[PDB]
Amino acid sequence: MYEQLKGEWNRKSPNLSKCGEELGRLKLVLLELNFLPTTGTKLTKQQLILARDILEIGAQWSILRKDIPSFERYMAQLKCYYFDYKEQLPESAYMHQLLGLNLLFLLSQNRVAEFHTELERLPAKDIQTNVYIKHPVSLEQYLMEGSYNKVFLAKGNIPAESYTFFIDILLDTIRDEIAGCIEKAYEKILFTEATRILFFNTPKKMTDYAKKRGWVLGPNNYYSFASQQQKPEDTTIPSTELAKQVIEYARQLEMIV
Amino acid sequence: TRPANHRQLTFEEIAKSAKITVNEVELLVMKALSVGLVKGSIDEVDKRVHMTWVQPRVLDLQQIKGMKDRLEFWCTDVKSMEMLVEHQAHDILT
Amino acid sequence: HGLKGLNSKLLDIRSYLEKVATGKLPINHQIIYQLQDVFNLLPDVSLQEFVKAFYLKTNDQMVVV
Repeated sequence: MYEQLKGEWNRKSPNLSKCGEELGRLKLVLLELNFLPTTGTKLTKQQLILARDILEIGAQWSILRKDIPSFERYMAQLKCYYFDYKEQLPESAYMHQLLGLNLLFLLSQNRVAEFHTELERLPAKDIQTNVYIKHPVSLEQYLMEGSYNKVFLAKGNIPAESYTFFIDILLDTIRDEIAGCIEKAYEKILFTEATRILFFNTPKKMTDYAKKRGWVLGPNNYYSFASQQQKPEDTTIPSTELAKQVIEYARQLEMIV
Repeated sequence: TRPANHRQLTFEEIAKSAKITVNEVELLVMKALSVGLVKGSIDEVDKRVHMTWVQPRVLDLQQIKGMKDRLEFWCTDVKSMEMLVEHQAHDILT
Repeated sequence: HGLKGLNSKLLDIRSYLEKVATGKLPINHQIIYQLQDVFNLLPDVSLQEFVKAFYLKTNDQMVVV
């Protein structure tokens, strides 16, 4: 029953229009029943188990079309199906890898606190196995180490782990946080770290990242003549400001009487 | 004429002021300082003055410094801060 | 000092035109400039070199405070 949603599984979605039709039929499934208003009627929850599989493939389509807001809605919905108590829910091969894909996605949106929250989210998966889950946890160790040093290793770690679209997102989320350092003439080459943005000693491809918006991100002084960083410094003129702070604290000690 | 800021000036300006060579002014500023008509503090880093007591024979122009350029305007600022002390501790004033 | 001291200085600042208009003279009574210059023992503007001393008055203010 509820075909087309499960009907196109063999032809996943070569056409983006098929994904749009799938969304409309999924909306009709929402018309039939809410995602999980209550834990009662486990048979309706069994129908939702079929829905989980179509959503899991649908999330892969969202990554294939690089959807962000729709993917966010689908990812939250997939997490809610895992949220459902549904003890009857069977182990899903799609579920294990996609939770790992979600862990990689958290790195893409720079939700570092959430990334550890996801590492916590599957303690039994993390244990030692779940190689799909393992690649983002290894990437997390690399990320605190600085993804730039091991980014080449991370890129070649798996040619295909069902993360082929996700590794493209990982290339998109290459860290440029190393930008707060001297570069261009003063450092000249930062290719030694191996991050894609600072990779390449001086060619136009390196120049495109290096001289983007004039200089990498583009705010602040030009890196070639940059004084190491913003170099804001501090002064003892604040004593007058501290005198203003002194008025408030001292008056209060007297105010108490 | 200049209190602080512009009062501090380069040795070369004093060299022009004493109509003497800049190398000579290193020797010359000391002679001018020696007269010590007015007690002050003098730094020879740039021969900047930033000195203490001075007696002007008369004030320049219409005493523009004496108006909101220096005096009066600062006094207006103080009373607003005095009001801030009152606001900070109105109950204590009683 | 904030208001009454300002008021006497304000009378002289008004006098720059008002002393010309009705006062004996803005440029008169040596002490008008001489005493004011004595009051301006501190420079009155910009660098000042008083609370901006840093190594001097500022460092001492912290030790005593």
